[PDB]
Amino acid sequence: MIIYRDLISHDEMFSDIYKIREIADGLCLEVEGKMVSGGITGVDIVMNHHLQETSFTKEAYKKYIKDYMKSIKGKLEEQRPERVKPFMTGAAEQIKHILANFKNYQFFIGENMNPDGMVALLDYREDGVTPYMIFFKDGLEMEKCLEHH
Amino acid sequence: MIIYRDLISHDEMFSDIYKIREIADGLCLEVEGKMVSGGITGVDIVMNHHLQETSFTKEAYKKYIKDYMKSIKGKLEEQRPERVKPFMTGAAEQIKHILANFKNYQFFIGENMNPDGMVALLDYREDGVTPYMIFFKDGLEMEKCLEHH
Repeated sequence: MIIYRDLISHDEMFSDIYKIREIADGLCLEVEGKMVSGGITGVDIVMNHHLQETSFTKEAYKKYIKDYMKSIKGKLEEQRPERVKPFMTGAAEQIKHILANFKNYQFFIGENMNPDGMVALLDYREDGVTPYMIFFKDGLEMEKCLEHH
Repeated sequence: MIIYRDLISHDEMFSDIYKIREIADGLCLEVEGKMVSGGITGVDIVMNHHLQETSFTKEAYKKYIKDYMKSIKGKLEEQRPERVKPFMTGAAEQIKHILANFKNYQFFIGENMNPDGMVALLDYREDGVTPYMIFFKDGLEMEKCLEHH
């Protein structure tokens, strides 16, 4: 299995039990979930990794995402400088889209709700039933769990 | 995350995203799943780890489980001899129950369908909707995936 963790908060965000693909020129990972009927109707990604639904006002989100982008920029400068300009430019466009469509998404954070961690988006496919979630790829750290005996 | 793999086949059987408890005096792990409606109705454990439904006749199963018990006994003799008698005695009782209730379970094997690997059982809770699966604990190997940076 491969575990995808929030770079900043260390919370596990998802794993490769889901269909995953890169979107937005490598800026984002799209993670397709399943609707669960057993117990309480919900999105398996959210239940499985204990993601917490969150809310905020646009002014709060603007303050948060500016600091988040700074944190990721500093990590990319230190470790992968070739990603700094694509991330800053691509993320700015994604963030403008989010703010223009703000009431149309649900927002989730890792189980431990660290304010400096990543906020992920939940949307549904055009079939109205299939959920999927969007994450900043530069804000994730992979752990490969392949029988490190 | 913690990954539970078939000792013998190496296939991943489940992980600790599910509710897990020990049953039958430590002989078995019980793994509670969720029903999934998105796409094709099924049990998330089965879909997530690509478990394969299997069938057989009682005579085939009797031949298989006798060899499987031998394989696990040999592993316990070599590595955990204090488990040999509890496993052989406890498994014999579980197997008699399975054979007496043979048409009432669904049987699953790991993704790669190794004939020497573990066969897991799928049942439903008394609510008729909540699935759960039963595995021999002595036939599993844990991998702890906890940020081995």
